[PDB]
Amino acid sequence: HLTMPYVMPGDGEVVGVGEPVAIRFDENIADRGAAEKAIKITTNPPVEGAFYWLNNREVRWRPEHFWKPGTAVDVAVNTYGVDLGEGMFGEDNVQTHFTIGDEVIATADDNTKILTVRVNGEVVKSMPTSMGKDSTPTANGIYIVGSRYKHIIMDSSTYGVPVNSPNGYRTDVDWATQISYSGVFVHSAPWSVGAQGHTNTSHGCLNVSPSNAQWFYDHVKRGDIVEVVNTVGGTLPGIDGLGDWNIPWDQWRAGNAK
Repeated sequence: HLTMPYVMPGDGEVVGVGEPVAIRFDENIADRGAAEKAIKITTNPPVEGAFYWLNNREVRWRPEHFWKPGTAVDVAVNTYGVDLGEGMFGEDNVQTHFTIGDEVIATADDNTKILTVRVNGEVVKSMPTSMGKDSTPTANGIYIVGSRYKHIIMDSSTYGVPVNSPNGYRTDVDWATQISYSGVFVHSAPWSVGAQGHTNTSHGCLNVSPSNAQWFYDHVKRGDIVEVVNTVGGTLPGIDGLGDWNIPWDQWRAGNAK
């Protein structure tokens, strides 16, 4: 009858200007209202924010606009003794403190096939890219940078596409930075260096050169932003997991506490 909340980002972490507060419970939350009420978020400098639920176990909090660099955020999840619906109570209280680093926004424009990385508004890298081919396009929208891996395999069956099927793959990649839960990454793609900056050839991933992918791995952090524009795809869903900013503020603010 007890649920434990888990908070992200981590205590003491430095994250980019797109990082939402995430509170995930290990059980379904029958009373979203009570859960929201038990969560106290303080910012310095102070900024307005609001809760939106991604699913029945995880709520997000963010401002209307990207964080200001240098902002300190304090999260207190006070669920001990709170009925979070239908006799489910907090196992414990949780606190986290984190801070916002530099503004890092990397824009991938399908018209130019360049991923340009801007730090506090200035261009620091211009990276030729090859994005999703027309039949398997990269969605447009604002993606929040998640985890990074020096080497992993991306396997399409994770996303319900069989490896043996036309859009299927089971691909070893170096220097992979995850930017959607739907399985978009920025990663090293020696195999598309010819096409980078010219033609889209991937299943959705942002292919860049090995040196550029390594740079991105080394310099871009959780919470930084990749914005994709002008592709033939749709828009990354607001409830992707890293797609929070694609929900307009009016709708986000209104919430879904129901």
